[PDB]
Amino acid sequence: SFSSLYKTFFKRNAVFVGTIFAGAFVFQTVFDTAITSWYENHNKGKLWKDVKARIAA
Amino acid sequence: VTDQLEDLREHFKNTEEGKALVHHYEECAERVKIQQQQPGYADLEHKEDCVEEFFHLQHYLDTATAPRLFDKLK
Amino acid sequence: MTAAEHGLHAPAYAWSHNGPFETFDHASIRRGYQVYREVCAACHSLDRVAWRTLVGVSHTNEEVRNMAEEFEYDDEPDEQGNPKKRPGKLSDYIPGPYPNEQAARAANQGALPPDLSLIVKARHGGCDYIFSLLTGYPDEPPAGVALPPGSNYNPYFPGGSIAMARVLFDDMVEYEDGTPATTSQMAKDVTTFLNWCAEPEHDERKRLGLKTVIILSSLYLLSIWVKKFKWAGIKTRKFVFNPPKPRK
Amino acid sequence: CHSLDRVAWRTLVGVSHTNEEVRNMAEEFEYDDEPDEQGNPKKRPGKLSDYI
Amino acid sequence: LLFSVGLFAVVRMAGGQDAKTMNKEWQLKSDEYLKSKNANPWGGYSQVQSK
Amino acid sequence: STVETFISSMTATADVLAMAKVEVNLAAIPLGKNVVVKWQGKPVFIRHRTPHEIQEANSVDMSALKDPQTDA
Amino acid sequence: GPPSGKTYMGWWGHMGGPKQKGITSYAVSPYAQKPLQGIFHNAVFNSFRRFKSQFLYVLIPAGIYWYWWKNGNEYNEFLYSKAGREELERVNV
Ligand SMILES: CCCCCCCCCCCCCCCCCC(=O)O[C@@H](COC(=O)CCCCCCCCCCCCCCC)COP(=O)(O)OC[C@H](O)CO
Ligand code: HEM
Repeated sequence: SFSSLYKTFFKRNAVFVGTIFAGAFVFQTVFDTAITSWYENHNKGKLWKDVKARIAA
Repeated sequence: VTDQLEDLREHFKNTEEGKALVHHYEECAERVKIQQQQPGYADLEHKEDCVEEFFHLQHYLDTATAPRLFDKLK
Repeated sequence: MTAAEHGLHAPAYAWSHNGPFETFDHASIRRGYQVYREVCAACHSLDRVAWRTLVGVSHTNEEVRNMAEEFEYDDEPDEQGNPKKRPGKLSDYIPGPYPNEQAARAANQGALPPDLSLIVKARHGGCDYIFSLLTGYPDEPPAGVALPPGSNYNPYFPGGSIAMARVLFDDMVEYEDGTPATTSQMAKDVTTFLNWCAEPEHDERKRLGLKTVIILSSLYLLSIWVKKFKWAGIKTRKFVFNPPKPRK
Repeated sequence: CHSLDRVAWRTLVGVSHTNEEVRNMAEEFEYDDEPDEQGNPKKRPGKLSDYI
Repeated sequence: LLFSVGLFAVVRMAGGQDAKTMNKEWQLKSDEYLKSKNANPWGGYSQVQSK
Repeated sequence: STVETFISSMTATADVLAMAKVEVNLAAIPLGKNVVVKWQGKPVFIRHRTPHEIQEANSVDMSALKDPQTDA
Repeated sequence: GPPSGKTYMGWWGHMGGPKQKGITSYAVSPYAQKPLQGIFHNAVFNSFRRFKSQFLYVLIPAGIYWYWWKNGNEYNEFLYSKAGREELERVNV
């Protein structure tokens, strides 16, 4: 299934470092966002986001 | 109604009284302190007491069952 | 040693802030602040933390500034050098009735009030230790023990006597609900607030720790695979010994 | 008119004034030092550790 | 089995919250109401299920 | 000479060489309570010994003590 | 560069070990293998075999010292319980 389209992508070395670092940055950003979202939605009421509405009349 | 921990203590000691076995130490403390509580000499500082270990074991045993009934309304 | 003053260990209670995937229940810290300030104001100091961490987790924007305006903080003297009085700031520290320490030891009828900013970790046990100390003391000492005149009793606390005035009577808290007037609710509120003051980073610490353990677990498994991979060519090589021909 | 309030007092002994006069007139200036149990400020003239 | 548990987890996550009532405290109140009077069979054992 | 000069530079300076003085009132100390006061880097015990405790202090066998020291 | 001191082991080409002949090795690339071909068999059978082999030298001292510590603990607990006013005075002499 590993066609020439995917085979060609495994030969660049001078430029691959920059794009791999950018991909690592994007992955860490999305991972941080996902973990923050899961920590948010695993606990409701205790957190300070909804106490504003709880005290609201 | 304005009684949560004390009510739990009441119920737990009622369950204990269903098989009451430590208040024999209460009565032995009563007889020790009704018969051996009048030293008129002031050179005594070591009054023997069948209470301290009794109280420690009683509170430990009854409070071992305490951490339950989480009706702490907020 | 002797268990009489060694202190029997309190049982491990169940809290909202003892676990791996938890946060502070800081919907009650807004209530713990009130329960502390209403009764413990002229009793202790707590003067170690500032008000910049009291915004966004217990009060939103305005009541902190109302409290700052409420009290006088002994401003700098004017061009004449005379003393004055000024409203407080939002970056100051929680004040106390005593000037620095003098008015405490004079009125306590005994010892000094320890700084509550660190008492949570100042004793063995932890969150449940203060709960047990403030709950387990009876109103009457054990039979045969005659405490010094003017001193109370507490069996859980090693020492068997403290200068604490047992100000824990209920029925006079009543914020806006039916929650108060029972010892358990205020005890939980005060212990959670004291834990937060001793460590105002629990939520952030646990989030960063979760991210760190996830990334290190991934890296550890990755290193396992790669070590088992590139050592495969050296962990399987076989040796065969053929005796040489007999001629030196 | 000018400060010179940067040195301690133990450096003026045995240089110009011997020991008697500097320490004797070390009781001619109040300093608002430590209070009593009630907290009332107490002014007693300073000692060797006191600066100018 | 791993595919089963993973797909169940992801579909449960995609389902979202669908219960505004019946928390732990609701069950505690119901069990206390049921097991306080009316000839309780040794006080029952109706523990709260889970979160 | 150089080592001695360096050591003397490292050793105690002028201000630490001054000893502090403090006074403690004995009127307010309770009979059955212990008072500890810090003096010049180390604490100092101040305890109101009971009359019974004085007898125990002065009636300690010397043979049980490695260093002979009496209460007086 | 002067030569270093006389040591049994050195650098490549002069290990210092005995000269040997008749030894043949047979390696093969990790690419042409399964990197975890036998992890389960190892971690079960070989782990249990090694545990059984070492099960004759480790637990005995731990058990005897555990008994010593527990006996000391029982003696301490029994001494300061309904015996401190008659038994503890005749042990501190
Ligand atoms: C209930 C606990 C769950 C933990 C989940 C996270 C950890 C998962 C670990 C991998 C899955 C378990 C697989 C079954 C056990 C494998 C143990 C073992 O011996 O396998 C390899 C272990 O792989 C390692 O290299 C492990 C390094 C161990 C480091 C020192 C010991 C620390 C404790 C290890 C176990 C606990 C790890 C997590 C601790 C929190 C082989 O050893 P080796 O690669 O050194 O090769 C030696 C030889 O060829 C034997 O075949
Ligand atoms: C308002 C309610 C109060 C609370 C929640 C409180 C809390 C505490 C706590 C946690 C301790 C230390 C406990 C431990 O050893 O870890 C303590 C000790 C102490 N408190 Fe309070 N306290 C209160 C009221 C008071 C009051 C009214 C006074 C008197 C003015 C006082 C004076 C003291 C003193 C002197 C100590 C130290 C005792 C010692 O050194 O032996 N406290 N308090």
